[PDB]
Amino acid sequence: MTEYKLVVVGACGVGKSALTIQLIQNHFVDEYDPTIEDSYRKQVVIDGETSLLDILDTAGQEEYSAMRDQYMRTGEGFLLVFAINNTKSFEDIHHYREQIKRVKDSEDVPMVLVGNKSDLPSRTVDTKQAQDLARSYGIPFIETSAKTRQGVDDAFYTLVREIRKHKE
Ligand SMILES: *CCC(=O)N1CC2(CC(n3nc(-c4ccc5c(cnn5C)c4)c(-c4c(Cl)c(C)cc5[nH]ncc45)c3C)C2)C1
Ligand SMILES: Nc1nc2c(ncn2[C@@H]2O[C@H](COP(=O)(O)OP(=O)(O)O)[C@@H](O)[C@H]2O)c(=O)[nH]1
Ligand SMILES: [Mg+2]
Ligand SMILES: [Mg+2]
Repeated sequence: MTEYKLVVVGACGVGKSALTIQLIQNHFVDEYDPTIEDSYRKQVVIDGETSLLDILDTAGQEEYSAMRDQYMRTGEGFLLVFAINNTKSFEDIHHYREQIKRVKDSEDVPMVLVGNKSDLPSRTVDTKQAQDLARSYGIPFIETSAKTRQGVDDAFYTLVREIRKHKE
């Protein structure tokens, strides 16, 4: 059984922990401690093929670390998470993709743009804007809500589809 290292990235408060805990434990966490960075395991079946996922939920300081370059380099696929009600989190997506590409020698890294908090009626990032950003990067765009669980499996499963294609 093939095992992949997934890394969830994005600005503080976008719902990285809430998305991950929904996928793993099937419940929505409000106010999860933003200093906790931890890895989770999950066996999934996608398109009739089993994969073991090792998901790293990034947290801690928004600072550079050679140690953090080392574990990001081991990542096979990345979720680029922003919140549809926070324009700054969306503008940050460019920096996250640039950062991942740097640590991985400019490889065409499997990534999926995730537009979280889709359950909120306080949108500031247009769907067209996020689709056009994913289009120029050549990656899928998935709209999620960690609160309602809408698109949670879609986001991680689509990243696994991208990793499978890249690995071919
Ligand atoms: C509220 C807590 C939380 O959820 N956080 C998510 C983060 C921001 C994440 N993050 N920041 C960087 C980063 C920050 C500054 C910086 C670099 C490089 N140079 N500078 C000044 C990177 C990273 C980061 C990434 Cl994405 C990668 C691929 C490699 C790397 N090496 N060192 C840092 C990083 C991340 C994940 C953490 C706070
Ligand atoms: N309404 C709504 N709230 C979310 C969603 N995802 C996360 N949140 C909330 O946003 C805040 C930050 O979430 P968290 O998972 O800690 O973000 P992280 O800092 O990126 O790990 C918390 O109050 C969460 O309950 C979502 O899809 N919808
Ligand atoms: Mg967190
Ligand atoms: Mg420090």
